[PDB]
Amino acid sequence: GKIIGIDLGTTNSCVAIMDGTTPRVLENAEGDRTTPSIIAYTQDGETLVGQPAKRQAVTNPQNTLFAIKRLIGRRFQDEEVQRDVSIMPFKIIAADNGDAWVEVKGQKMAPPQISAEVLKKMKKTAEDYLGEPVTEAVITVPAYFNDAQRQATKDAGRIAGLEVKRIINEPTAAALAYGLDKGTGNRTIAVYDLGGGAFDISIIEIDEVDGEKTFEVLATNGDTHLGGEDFDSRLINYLVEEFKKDQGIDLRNDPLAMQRLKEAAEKAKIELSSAQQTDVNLPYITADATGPKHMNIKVTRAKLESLVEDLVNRSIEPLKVALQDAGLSVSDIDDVILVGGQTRMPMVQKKVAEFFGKEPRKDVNPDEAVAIGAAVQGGVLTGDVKDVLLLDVTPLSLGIETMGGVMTTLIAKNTTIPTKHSQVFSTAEDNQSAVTIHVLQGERKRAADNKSLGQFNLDGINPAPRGMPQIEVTFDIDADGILHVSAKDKNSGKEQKITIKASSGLNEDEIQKMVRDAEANAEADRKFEELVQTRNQGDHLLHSTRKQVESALTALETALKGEDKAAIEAKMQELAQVSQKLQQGGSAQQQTTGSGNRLLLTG
Ligand SMILES: Nc1ncnc2c1ncn2[C@@H]1O[C@H](COP(=O)(O)OP(=O)(O)OP(=O)(O)O)[C@@H](O)[C@H]1O
Ligand SMILES: [Mg+2]
Repeated sequence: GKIIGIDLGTTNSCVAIMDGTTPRVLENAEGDRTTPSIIAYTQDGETLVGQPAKRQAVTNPQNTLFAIKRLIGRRFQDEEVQRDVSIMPFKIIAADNGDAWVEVKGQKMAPPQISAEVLKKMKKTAEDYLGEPVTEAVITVPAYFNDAQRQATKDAGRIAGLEVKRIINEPTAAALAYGLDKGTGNRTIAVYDLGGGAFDISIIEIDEVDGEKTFEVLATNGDTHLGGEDFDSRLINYLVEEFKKDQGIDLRNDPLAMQRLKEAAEKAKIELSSAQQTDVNLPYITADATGPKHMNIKVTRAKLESLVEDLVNRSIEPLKVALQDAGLSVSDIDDVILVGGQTRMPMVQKKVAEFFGKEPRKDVNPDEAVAIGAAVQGGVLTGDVKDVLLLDVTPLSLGIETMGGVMTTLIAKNTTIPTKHSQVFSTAEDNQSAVTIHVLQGERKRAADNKSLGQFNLDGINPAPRGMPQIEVTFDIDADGILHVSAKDKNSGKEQKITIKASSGLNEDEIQKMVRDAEANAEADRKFEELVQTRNQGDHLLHSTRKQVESALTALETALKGEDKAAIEAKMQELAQVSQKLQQGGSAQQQTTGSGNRLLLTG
């Protein structure tokens, strides 16, 4: 069968499919190209999904679940979930394992069983159009999702009876929808995604060589707490302050009124993106001892812009960081893509256009670009789309320099991404206070034959003998392919870190050379590791005795570089007889000859 693309949003979901060569966004059973991400369980035992559920949320607040993406994959005691516990009108509870679950009519349900209801409708939407079963899907997630959030989204898919063939970040999906059928030429794009639940920004390179289009992320970030929800709650606060001032009542203590007020405020926000003024009209919004009370408040676009301007101006500073991290100026960005329903606000479009100096592209639909890109990825997996290349694996092994100029691999070539691997190293010399984490890319055993991706220092290590300190080095490649290298001194807690650009990378011409070069040199590289491993067990023991005095000692400095194992192993036996004939509050003594298997770092 077909592999469908689903944009699984906080607020809205969308299903798309490849129709031979062109993607088509599908209308649900109600004639809508998007479906609200809302699931409701009614008193008479039915499960409503989408617009039918949205329409009755205000009359059935306890049993209508929405914004489950804020909970899926999170622990119940996370502060973000606890803040969420108070404000949401449905019951959020701790599962037996501490996960954040929800409770409806006495049934405890996991967030993925709830999101699966939207996916069952998305699967059904596609099956009605195609006339055959659907079982495979590509589903999108925000770029800030961690490992657990990604697992939970896949889990939701399995419960909906869909096999989730691939997960791809939402900004990457948006670039794929735009990158089919693009006006030819290499372009740099900025994807500005402001949805109901979060802001995410990406800098994405779309290149073209021999008819094949490749997609590479140069930087990505955002703000996980700016979204259409936060625009609403600025308007909500204004209406509360205006009503308190006009009628002396604070609505915040009237749950029935606040549910009505949040929906009225959101529809007003939306309406003011198209009109210059609007009226919020809520009869019987509350009551006190003197009878019913009624709200009728005028909100102009100028007033609205005043309430939320601060949120938009704070979204600009994350773009500058993305440019710093991509090493680019605004002037190198050739196109801007607006994604997300909240970007339809004119102040947002104007404010973004002002930063980049160019008008955002008008042929990318902000509610649909992500789902279409998800459909594109599905078509690549079936082979139906061929001018698309997404690299989901490391092209080359990645590692660090360890004592003796050796490349030590932390993540092997062709490992599926995202992935994360750590290993603990130590210091190479007595009383060494710092180590230089030297990051390398390539297949050779000599560090000097590989590509340097960058380096950094970690300081503050206590004077101690070699091999006694513990330095944890972690390589993390995120799903969008960006490499984060960190180093941590485990006994003190100190940490230093770097991010490594794609530009400091190696190209396909160069990747194929590194692979061809290494196989031809397999025995020679093995020989270098062998004469290193012994060279360094030997300079192991003259550092150990120059410090012990405080002699063929200049003759073993010679016979370390003389590339022979038994040549150093003789200058071992030679100063092993120039030596064989003639406990306080700090580190510990030797007293025996054992050493440890932990690899060593220069610094
Ligand atoms: N016409 C509009 N003008 C301005 N804002 C709008 C408009 N239409 C939708 N919004 C706002 O956009 C938000 C929904 O955006 P969207 O449907 O793209 O979010 P989503 O993809 O579900 O969210 P997320 O990307 O975090 O998962 C809503 O909170 C809504 O208030
Ligand atoms: Mg979205």
